[PDB]
Amino acid sequence: SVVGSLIFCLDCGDLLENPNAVLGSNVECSQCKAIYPKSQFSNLKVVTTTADDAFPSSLRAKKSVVKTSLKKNELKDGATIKEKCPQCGNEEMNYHTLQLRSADEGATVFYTCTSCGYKFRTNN
Amino acid sequence: RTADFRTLERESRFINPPKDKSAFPLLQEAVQPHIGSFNALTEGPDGGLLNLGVKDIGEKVIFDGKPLNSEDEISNSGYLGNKLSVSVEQVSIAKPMSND
Amino acid sequence: SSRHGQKGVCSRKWPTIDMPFSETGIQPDIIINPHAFPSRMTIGMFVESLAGKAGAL
Amino acid sequence: YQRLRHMVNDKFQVRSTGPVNSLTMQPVKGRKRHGGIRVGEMERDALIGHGTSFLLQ
Amino acid sequence: IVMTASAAIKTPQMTLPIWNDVSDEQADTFCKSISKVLLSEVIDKVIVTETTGARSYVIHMRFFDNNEYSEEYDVSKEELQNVISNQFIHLLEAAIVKEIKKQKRTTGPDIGVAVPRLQTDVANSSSNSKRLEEDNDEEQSHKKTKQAVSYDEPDEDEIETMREAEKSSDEEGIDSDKESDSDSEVEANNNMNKVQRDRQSAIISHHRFITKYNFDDESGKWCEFKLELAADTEKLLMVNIVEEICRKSIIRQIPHIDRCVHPEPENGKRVLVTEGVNFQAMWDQEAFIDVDGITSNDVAAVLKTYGVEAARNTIVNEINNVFSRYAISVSFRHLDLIADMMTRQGTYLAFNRQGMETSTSSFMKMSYE
Amino acid sequence: SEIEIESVQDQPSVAVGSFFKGFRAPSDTTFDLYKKKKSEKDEFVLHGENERLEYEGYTDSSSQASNQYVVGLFNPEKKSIQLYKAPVLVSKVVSKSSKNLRGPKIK
Amino acid sequence: KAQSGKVPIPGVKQALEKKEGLFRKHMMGKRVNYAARSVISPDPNI
Amino acid sequence: MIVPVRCFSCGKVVGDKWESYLNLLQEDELDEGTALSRLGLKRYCCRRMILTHVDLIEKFLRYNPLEKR
Amino acid sequence: LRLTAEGNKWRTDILKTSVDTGREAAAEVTNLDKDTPADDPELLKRLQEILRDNNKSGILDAVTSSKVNAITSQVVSKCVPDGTMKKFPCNSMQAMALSGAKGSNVNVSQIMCLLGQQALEGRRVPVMVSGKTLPSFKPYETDAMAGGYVKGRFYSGIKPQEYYFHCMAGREGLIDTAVKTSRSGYLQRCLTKQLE
Amino acid sequence: NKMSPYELVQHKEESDEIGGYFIVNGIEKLIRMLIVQRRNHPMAIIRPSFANRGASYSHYGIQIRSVRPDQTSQTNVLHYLNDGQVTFRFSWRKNEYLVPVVMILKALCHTSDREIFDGIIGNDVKDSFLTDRLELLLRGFKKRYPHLQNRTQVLQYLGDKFRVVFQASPDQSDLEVGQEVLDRIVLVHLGKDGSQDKFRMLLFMIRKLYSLVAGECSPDNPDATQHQEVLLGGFLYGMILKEKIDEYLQNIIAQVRMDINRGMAINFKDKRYMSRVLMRVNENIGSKMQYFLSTGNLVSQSGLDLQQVSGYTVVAEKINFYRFISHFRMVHRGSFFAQLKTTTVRKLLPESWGFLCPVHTPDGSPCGLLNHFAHKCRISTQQSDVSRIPSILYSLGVAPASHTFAAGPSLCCVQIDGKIIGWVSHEQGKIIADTLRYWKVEGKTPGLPIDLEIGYVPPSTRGQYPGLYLFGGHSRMLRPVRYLPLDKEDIVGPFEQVYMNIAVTPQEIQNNVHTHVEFTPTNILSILANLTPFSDFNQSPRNMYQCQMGKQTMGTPGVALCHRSDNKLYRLQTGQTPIVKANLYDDYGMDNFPNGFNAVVAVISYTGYDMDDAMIINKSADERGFGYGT
Amino acid sequence: FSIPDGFKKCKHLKNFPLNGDNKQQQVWLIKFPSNVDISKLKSLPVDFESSTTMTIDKHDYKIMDDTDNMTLLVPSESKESLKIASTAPLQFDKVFSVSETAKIPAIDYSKVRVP
Repeated sequence: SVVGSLIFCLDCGDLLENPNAVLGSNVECSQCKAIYPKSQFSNLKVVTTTADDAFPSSLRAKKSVVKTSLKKNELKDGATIKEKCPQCGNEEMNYHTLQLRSADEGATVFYTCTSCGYKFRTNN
Repeated sequence: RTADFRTLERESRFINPPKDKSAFPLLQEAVQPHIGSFNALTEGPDGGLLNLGVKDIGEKVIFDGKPLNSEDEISNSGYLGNKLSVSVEQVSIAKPMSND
Repeated sequence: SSRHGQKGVCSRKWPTIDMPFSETGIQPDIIINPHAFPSRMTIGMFVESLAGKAGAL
Repeated sequence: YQRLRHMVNDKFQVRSTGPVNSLTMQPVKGRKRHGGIRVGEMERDALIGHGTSFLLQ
Repeated sequence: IVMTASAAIKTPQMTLPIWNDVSDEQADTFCKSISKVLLSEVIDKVIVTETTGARSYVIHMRFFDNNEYSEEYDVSKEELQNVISNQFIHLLEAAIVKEIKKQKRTTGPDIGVAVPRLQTDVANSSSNSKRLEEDNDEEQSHKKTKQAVSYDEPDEDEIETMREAEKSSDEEGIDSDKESDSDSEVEANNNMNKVQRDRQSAIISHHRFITKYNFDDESGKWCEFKLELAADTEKLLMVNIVEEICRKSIIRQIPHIDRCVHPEPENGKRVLVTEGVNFQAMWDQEAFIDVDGITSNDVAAVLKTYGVEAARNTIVNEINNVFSRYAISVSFRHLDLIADMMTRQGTYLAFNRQGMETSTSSFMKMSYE
Repeated sequence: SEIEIESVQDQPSVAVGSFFKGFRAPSDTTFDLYKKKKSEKDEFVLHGENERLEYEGYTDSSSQASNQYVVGLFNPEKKSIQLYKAPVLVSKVVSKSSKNLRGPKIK
Repeated sequence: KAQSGKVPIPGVKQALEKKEGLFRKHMMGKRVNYAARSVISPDPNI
Repeated sequence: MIVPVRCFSCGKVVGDKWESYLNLLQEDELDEGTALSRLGLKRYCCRRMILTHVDLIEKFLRYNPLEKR
Repeated sequence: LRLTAEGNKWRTDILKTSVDTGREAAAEVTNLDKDTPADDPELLKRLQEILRDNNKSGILDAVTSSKVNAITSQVVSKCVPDGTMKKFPCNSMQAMALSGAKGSNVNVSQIMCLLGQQALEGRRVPVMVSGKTLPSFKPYETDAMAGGYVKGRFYSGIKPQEYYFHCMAGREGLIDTAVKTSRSGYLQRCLTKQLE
Repeated sequence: NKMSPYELVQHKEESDEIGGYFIVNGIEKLIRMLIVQRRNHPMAIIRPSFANRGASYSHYGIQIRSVRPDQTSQTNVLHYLNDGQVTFRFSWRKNEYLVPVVMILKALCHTSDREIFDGIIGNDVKDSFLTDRLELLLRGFKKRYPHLQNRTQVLQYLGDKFRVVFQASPDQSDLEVGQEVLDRIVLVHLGKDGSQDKFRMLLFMIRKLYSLVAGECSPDNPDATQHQEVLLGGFLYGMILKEKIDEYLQNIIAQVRMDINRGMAINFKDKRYMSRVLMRVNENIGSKMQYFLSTGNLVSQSGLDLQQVSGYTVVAEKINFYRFISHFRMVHRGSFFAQLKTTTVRKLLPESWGFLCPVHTPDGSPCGLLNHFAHKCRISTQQSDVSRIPSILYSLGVAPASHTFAAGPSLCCVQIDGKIIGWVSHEQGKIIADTLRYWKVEGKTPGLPIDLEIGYVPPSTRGQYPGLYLFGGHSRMLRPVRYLPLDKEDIVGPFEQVYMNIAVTPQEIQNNVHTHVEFTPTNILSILANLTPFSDFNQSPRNMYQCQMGKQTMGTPGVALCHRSDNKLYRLQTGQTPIVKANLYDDYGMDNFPNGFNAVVAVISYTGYDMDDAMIINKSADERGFGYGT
Repeated sequence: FSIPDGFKKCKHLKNFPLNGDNKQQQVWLIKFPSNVDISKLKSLPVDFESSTTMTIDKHDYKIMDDTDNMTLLVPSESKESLKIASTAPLQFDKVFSVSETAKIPAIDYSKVRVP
């Protein structure tokens, strides 16, 4: 029996020896005493492809149907508040929250300016 | 009403502890992970886990260095000796008592 | 500490008479600073304060 | 309200002459022996950074 | 920067200011000329049909379309011919004869012999068996009653790289890391022209196993060759051999530089950012880059190329990036005094045992470590 | 879509082998058919042998308890089947040439 | 640089080289007389 | 433990009203609301001290090391 | 802490416009259009594709985060000076934020308006292997609330689902509590022996 | 044990004495629970420190933790080399031994080489990735070991190489030692007389390996709380106790052999000779078990399957009652994970819903490492009747795993307790999983216990490996939810919970999605995180901090304080109940342990002495007793 | 052979009339759980689709086909001998599977979600 590049016995289910590493036209089983010096199954192909996640590049990402890259200016944090930036008189300023210290310390708020871009630090 | 402190039910329970069954049964369900785990050593099917565990370690054997002194055959030269096989087949934790 | 993580040390055992008395005549046992609340956002304590006074009445 | 078990009763100490060490003749470690406040590696750098040479001496 | 005096920063960069009369289309095309292109990046599929009789491996490569990778990478299809036929197969047939040499020699361990340990660290098997479960109100109770701001093992790899350097001798067991280095001794197409038949003839004659070769020169869409190996050999995972070699075969790499990119400008400075440092190679691109204004963060590269004063000004500029990122404004008078201390020998010394060695007072040295 | 029944048979006449995919024995072979006497859906044992191969098989002690299989025989004219209560012999095949061991310790 | 049960006897060299030892514990980091420490407390009337 | 002698906040004598309050809830079947107002606890700083008492002494008294059992 | 009845009418209506935001962002990222419905099976194939990648799905967690952070700053911009019951001098809550006494305008907004997007490790709420962000949500639920957008506030309460996500963001700062300690201890000693 | 609150009072205990701890030299100590891998289920881990082990090791791998019926573990990792070679790793004493997989598979039962091929390549015969990795595995064995033609001759070989390491006896043949290697190590939750089922599981675990390297299976996260269970207290205590009474049997052998290093007097049928041997062995095992509880140091030359040696037992504190009742509700990931600084294991996950409390974790260094269980989270203690479940799957559409010969992710491998019993489709798999849930909460069918968890995993593009997994064993995590048909109670574990739809309130039950609803949304919290009043109004770091403040209060340790001798006790004199309280305050009976007092509090800045978390107490409140304690 | 005891061997087997003509014959491998008695069932409603609603004695049954190895054995004449059915192995024509099902009820959505 031939399955792929493998060939098996019809008696003991054993894997037959590679039909080109042997002498001329005699392959047999090792558990059974198989009857194949005919070499009737010679030419065997296995068409193998590489994986579809094997060569990652920025050109493959454009072959995806979903969006794989935010653009130059597609990220604007809308979480804005009127915290005055004093270096140009800017009101709109982004924000973001965490709790860095021990849990007997007030919340840590991470600001981000919009127009001048000058950053600010606010503990409490 | 919305809630109630049980201020005559508390006081009748401080004076008179329950004689039949513990109140507050959710407080004994908090340690049922711990007590039931220890209870499985000596209870349940197969006499607990300890009696079921002493048979996974079954035999520790040795031999002697002395012959059988049989007739001159092939089992007389390649012979070790008589063979003990020590084993443990039942383990029993008693209960705390005291002795003198 | 209250049950909301609002811990604090006793700064002073403050005498009785110079301590703000009420229309009812009650003087508080604990004075807590209102500035400890904006940074901590413990609003479970602002609702406990008027749920324990309604429940005491 | 609640009251926490870690209290400030076991904190302070004061040192004026005290017991000393046997090898180096320096003040001894221990709140039990009531001595030995440590001017360590970083507190030396503060006294250099002020420029005061006689507070370091 | 301050400690360890890194000759090898983990992420070195290079800021390339482009001209005023160069345009943004001209600059993004320029980034494509510098950024490295692995041969993996222009391959869609590799279809290996393995057959036997001699083990006749047929490798068919499916590139992307030529109008696509010539936009995305500015790589002509003649350069794919000039990398496959002259670098890829030299790596491919090297990986094969390496893998047949593994086939005869080493194929089986010794069953019953214990291998060494699995998941323990180099020391102590844990951080602390008892103190690692101290909450921050209980661990600040142990760091208030005593002066305990220190750490015995400060737990750093740069401290470990300061613990591991400066080897024993060249007269050691290995003088130059010597080893053996011995014991070697769809479609159905035909009808090439005379050219592609004769290119193939010297390609077969200069490699070991090629025996057939072709390349889609009309569209630049595929490539094809037929490695026909020995008949004695056994099954071999050829697709995993190809996927390694494609991810390593460089099409176009300017050395020490991986990827260039054109970010959004800060305050009118149209600049590029170069993942890697090679000053010598960017000097030959003066038609796009103001070569008198390029800025790195690898201080040991600015020292080697532009002298010790440009290495000094890079120190004050790169300490300031660490503080101005967190909106912390240290003064420049404090940064000038550190950079003048690190370059007091004309070299790039740091604050460590190796920097401290060139010093007058010995009680400073003995008291440090 | 209904199909009637021809007849009902209980007694063991037909069995079904469970071999590897492609077990093609030499057709000069006879099979032993054993049966343990305990008066329910019982556990059956195969045996069969030629000069080169030999094999015994058996039924599953778990899945033959409450899962049962029937072989049916359908006449497309009569639109009705006859039933034969068949087991499954989950069988392996050993090689008569290769049944050797060694010196059973290092000695 | 000698042989040791698990942790051998300290020599005079190894009484000197860490945060502890001599040269950082008792020469840069001495303990002082005429000092005190305590918990601090807030006060707007000083 | 036992009922506090005085109110903590105002200072009105409270410790004589614990055994009276447990009759007003057992005998008269009143609520906690009318049982406090009948005892004269009219400021909520001293209503919360009879209303809220645990009376743990009856749980401590069961452990007598000076008598058998 | 309380908003007035007009201002409490505003934030119900502004947050009524964010029930249809988690799907407009989910259809933008997958490059679908014309407002495909939430349970469209071709969308559910696409959202599973962006569940298995880490360089994707921060794309969805940056589109949808910005697209709901606008609704966050529209509620703040209309309510906290003008929809409050007590105006500035008498409102001691605002007067402790505007003075710089204690707090900020962010703290006042999460009390009176809404908590907002609870963002984890920069991105958003983590998801299971099954496409569910909690066991209460449908797999691949195109919703702001399923992605961790808390529309509740601390004055009125946060629902049990969004109570849980705010417990996740409460912990991710607290792992950066212990790594703070011995960072700059050895760096400063090594400076202060040379520059000494 | 079987004793009344009245009798606990008379016998000098509290009337609600909880137990669950050992008294060791006066100090009350308890065995901490742990988090270990879920038993009997092959995980699909990827890990970067497998290529740090040797050459050509991939990062791919299948890891199974097999427990024996005496709760003793045995972990078997299944590696993947870059050759195409697949190995089999285990740890026997403290060493670590590797063998090729077809040396096990051809020693478990008599295998034709196609039955190895068919067991892995069930169908999908024409998959080029998969039929090539397997002819480097059958070919690479027949090449390397050419003299192994049947089942006994490899057992001869494998028992020869593993003869010295198992300390085997000179009467045992190599197929008696080589059979013992396959009875003591590989897949031991099937045991002796289970060679065919240990063979079906390894062929399942090879497709799971090969479907992981092909990227058809998402890697299972070993922190994701669906792939991990609870090592209980006393279960550990009877795992170490087996190994001490194994050393006792070795010291008898080591004492007799030191009598035949001499030649004194040896007859093994002499009763008085035995007593001479047994009077010399150190047989005080109860001091070796006390020393475990005394220190925490798990010392064993045998080596248990746990990867630390310390901190297994802790001191049960009594600084109040909230400290004490939270030790028994505490779980821990392990002492090995605080060594790291990658903070992935500390992160709160959605799969801990109702099993681990989101709030009640300590601030600081064990933040995320020392979480507590939720309120209604019951841990399994004994296993359940599962010997009737296979007969009920056969009544359903399951073709058995002895006839079918079909593997891979295209089908639904039905397994109970790590034993593959049969194969169905995926559409049949969801019907089988749902009728079993309806036959479970409807308590009519005798063979289904209610604690059986039904872990159906549907197929998905590159998701988790699909199948149908049913667990009934020890030490699982269980919590009740309300099944929406029948309005009954359903017992749901964390492996099930990922693919279910459990609505929170009834008002949020949407049509045709939810099959379950919570009983109460307060069942996902702890005990102590649930007693915070109005806790959905605070910021979340403030609920987590009361859970640390409340443990450290001085309150009531107990009322039997005149019969104890403790190093320190803190006792608040004048406790009060809270006017503002949860209704679970009364169900646990926290009135017996009054932790705190009510205070008339004024939020006011008046004195100037209170800023930066400072507070002002009233002086006359203090003089009249206010939070007084001893 | 028959090394553990009890293994009575079988002698008096019946004849399975597998013809091999060319009306025609089709060899099936239908399945049952053992709870139903095969004599007591009389018809067998069977379809190539799953549309096989059968119900016997208040039990929902479901006949399922699966077209996409098991070898048929037939006795020789009277002695057991069980030789392999073939024409020159025999693959079957159709395989069926009776499966006991249940009706999980529809959620009474009006009662179960109280506002």
